[PDB]
Amino acid sequence: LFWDKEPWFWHDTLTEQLWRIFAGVSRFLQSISWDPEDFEDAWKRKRLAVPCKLEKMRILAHGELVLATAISSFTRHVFTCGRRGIKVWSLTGQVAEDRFPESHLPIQTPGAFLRTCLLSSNSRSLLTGGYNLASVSVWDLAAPSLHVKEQLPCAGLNCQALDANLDANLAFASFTSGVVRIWDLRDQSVVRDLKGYPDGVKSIVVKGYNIWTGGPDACLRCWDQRTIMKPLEYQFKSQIMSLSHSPQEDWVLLGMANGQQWLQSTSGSQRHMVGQKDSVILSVKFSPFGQWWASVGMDDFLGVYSMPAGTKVFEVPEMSPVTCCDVSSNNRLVVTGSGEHASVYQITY
Amino acid sequence: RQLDLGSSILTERAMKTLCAKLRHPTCKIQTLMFRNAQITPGVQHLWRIVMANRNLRSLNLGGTHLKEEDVRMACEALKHPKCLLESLRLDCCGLTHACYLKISQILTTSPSLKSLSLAGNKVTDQGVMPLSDALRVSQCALQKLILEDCGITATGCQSLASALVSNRSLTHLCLSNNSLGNEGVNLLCRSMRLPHCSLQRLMLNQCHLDTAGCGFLALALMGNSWLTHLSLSMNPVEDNGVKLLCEVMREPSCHLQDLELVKCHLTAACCESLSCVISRSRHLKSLDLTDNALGDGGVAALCEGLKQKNSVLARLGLKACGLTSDCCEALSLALSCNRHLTSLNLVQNNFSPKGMMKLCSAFACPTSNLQIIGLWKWQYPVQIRKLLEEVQLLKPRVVIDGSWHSFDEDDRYWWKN
Amino acid sequence: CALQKLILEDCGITATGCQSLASALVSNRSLTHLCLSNNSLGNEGVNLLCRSMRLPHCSLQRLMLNQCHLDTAGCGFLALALMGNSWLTHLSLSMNPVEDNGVKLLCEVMREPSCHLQDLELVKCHLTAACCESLSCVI
Amino acid sequence: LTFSSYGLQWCLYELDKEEFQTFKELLKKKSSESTTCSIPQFEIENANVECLALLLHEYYGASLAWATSISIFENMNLRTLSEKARDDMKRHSPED
Repeated sequence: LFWDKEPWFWHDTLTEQLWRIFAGVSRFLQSISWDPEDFEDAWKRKRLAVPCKLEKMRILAHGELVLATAISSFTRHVFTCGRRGIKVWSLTGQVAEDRFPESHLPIQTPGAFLRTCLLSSNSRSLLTGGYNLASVSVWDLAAPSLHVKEQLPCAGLNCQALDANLDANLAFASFTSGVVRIWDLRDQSVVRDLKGYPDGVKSIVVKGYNIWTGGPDACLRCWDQRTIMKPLEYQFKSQIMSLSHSPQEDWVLLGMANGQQWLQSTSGSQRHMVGQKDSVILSVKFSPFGQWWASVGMDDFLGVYSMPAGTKVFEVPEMSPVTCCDVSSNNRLVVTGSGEHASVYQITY
Repeated sequence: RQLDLGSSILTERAMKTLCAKLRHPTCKIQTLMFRNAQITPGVQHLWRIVMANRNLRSLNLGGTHLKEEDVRMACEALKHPKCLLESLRLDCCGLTHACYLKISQILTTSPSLKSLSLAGNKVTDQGVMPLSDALRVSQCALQKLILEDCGITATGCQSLASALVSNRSLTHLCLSNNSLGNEGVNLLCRSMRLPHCSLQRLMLNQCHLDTAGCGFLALALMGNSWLTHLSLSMNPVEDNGVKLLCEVMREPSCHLQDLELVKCHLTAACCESLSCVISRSRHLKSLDLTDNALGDGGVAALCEGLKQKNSVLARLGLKACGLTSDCCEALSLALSCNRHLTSLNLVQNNFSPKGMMKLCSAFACPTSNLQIIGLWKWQYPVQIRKLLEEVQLLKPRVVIDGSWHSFDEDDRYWWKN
Repeated sequence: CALQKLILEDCGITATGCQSLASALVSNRSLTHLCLSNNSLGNEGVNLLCRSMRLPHCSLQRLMLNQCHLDTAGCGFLALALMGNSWLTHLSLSMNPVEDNGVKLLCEVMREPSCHLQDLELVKCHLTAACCESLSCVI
Repeated sequence: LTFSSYGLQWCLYELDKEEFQTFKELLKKKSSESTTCSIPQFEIENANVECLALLLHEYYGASLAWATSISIFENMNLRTLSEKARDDMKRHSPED
């Protein structure tokens, strides 16, 4: 949109000409393609190939700073999050830039915000929570009208990260008081509670019977639900900004806020460099097929990297610093958010 | 001329109706394609048109399932004296031994068919021997042959060696993704050392080669002047193998023109040898080095090579080699000096803005004439984009497209498949 | 120069010495024997000797290379040079970590009628059954 | 009956042509090893995705067909489609 000198559609020209006449006074941008057959990309001379292309295809205007983004692919929507509420967009129509959301989700309570969001892997629930709020709410997206179906009680606590695991019906949370709780969606009763670190944990990731967390103290810990044993501590040099766990193999990918990335394996304590940058990374996300990962930073650049060794395929520039990203489940679409806008790209290989 | 089906679920009635309108002599379509479609119920209807129509030239199948009766019908249809079909391509049809026997018989009997491809079929050595026996006869009119994922072994290699020494007609052969090994390489090399061999292009990819296989090929390469192309990609041929090939190719008698090798675990020493070859040789016209950690030293060596005015290298291939600023400066200087290089490629590298400035300035020089360049415009800040557009304005013939294989001849990629 | 034999045992010469001696060998036409023992000439020195011996006017009859840290690469170079030359009659490569592959290469070059190698002694080359089969065919 | 088969077909309509053939081959091997219930081979080879799912339900059984398909999905190294199938089974299979 901005990158081109001017974005234009095929019918735009005819409409402009007819308007000019009435008042008496590649080149053509394309729309996203959904069907899998129409991709028609020849074999290089469901898949594990490494992508080799990008192109912007829309911009989304929210009106205020953007803190978290999510992209559903089973349904086409997208979710943006700001201090005053959440806005739901759509991607079906064709427009250069969007201004009329699909629905607004406001909160009326003095000194009440939101700071985080998270979507279920089935695209059926949406966790929301923030400062000075009564509880963590879950929205029922499968229903013909948005409405909270449950509440997770919490008093005098601020949530700074969320997560879930639908196989066992467990919902997780992290609070600024260094307290990590749990719940059960059947009964909504706290099952356990892990505490002892006032610095707290900025990011938590759940997979199987382990819970990996990290924070400003520059340490990574592992907890197990079954027992009450103490965690396993790993030592690093800088702070940790985000984590993601490969779905295929045993690796944990994180950013160190000094332009470095490291991989950690559960089986044994092994590490190795996979990238270097002059900026500070603010997020890292893993592809649904574990062959590549995306990384959005602070020095106005979006990067894509290759899993086997860590070499970078390419990157795209932007105007404002980015703070979030999210890769679709199709492995095709990747969303990012900077400033007061949320843009959409496409991947072809 | 050309008709294709990118995807479809054809009914038997549908394919019958389509073929009915193609048996008419007024039709003028040369090519066909059904690889991605699903046309299995009506495949039998496809043979009548090739038997009848005279202007049909090519036919491409794929992914379908063929029964013995269908292959017998294909043989009979090919056996009509009136057919002029000059290409066939069977794929993953899951044929049977009797099918290979029938195919060999039609190959020896049919004079029109000048090509054949069998990729993804399970063709064991028992399927290699009948074909070699058909090839031995002096009437065979085959000129190309593709065998992918056939999983042949040394016995197939010696069968092919005997056929090749006996035969005098075949020109292109591709044996890729097979576990031949050093012994098969050696057998083929022995068969090829004779001066009467008439092979012009052979490629062996993923063949589990090693240093010894490269030594055997180099040894059999000396004293030959017909073979013109070769490609050994995705094999752990270390620096030493490339060194042996360079030693063989440094002679004035060799006639090798194109040589590509990807993912071979290369380094700077091979680059020194290849720079010597480029500076001295007089028939090499292409080269490829991808996914190799050539680095600054390697690129500097190749630059010292291409600085020479004698070199006749046409196209060069660099990618994912891990470059930087100083090497890009050196490459820019060399491109300023050279005058024969036309094509080029640089992607999956990390250039600093100063380096990109250097590269555009070098592309600006009137002396150099590069008709293709491989780069991504949008991957850079606006300053760089407008600079590259300015360069594009001068010399309107220049083309800057990141995706290489543009303006590349059709044969290079149509032969392989 | 009127030299016919030259023994240089444990001299510790390098690749540059290889280039010097090989050029001198090519220029000369009197030398017939040469022993270069216990020197880490390596595969690059083997290559320089290979090139200097590739010429058809070379008329040296005997050369030996003991304890030179050879490998399969130098064996490939020697196999390449040996082909097409009928004057060199003796050779030896002892106590080197040559493998099955190097012996196979030497057998392949020697199996043809035009080769005139007469003596070949090798000790401690990590051989196996395959080398035996190849040497049986050669014999 | 139809309710679960619908979700199963939608599970098998994400499969590519080559993936579809590989699935058919694995199923044929499993059936041949099986003696409790025999499935003809020509019918398997001639069937499309919808016919495949309907027949797989018809011979094997709802829960068993879902389990077999999930296992084969895992064998082909298809994880995500397996999880989708498991969840949609949780939501489609009636309580028993």
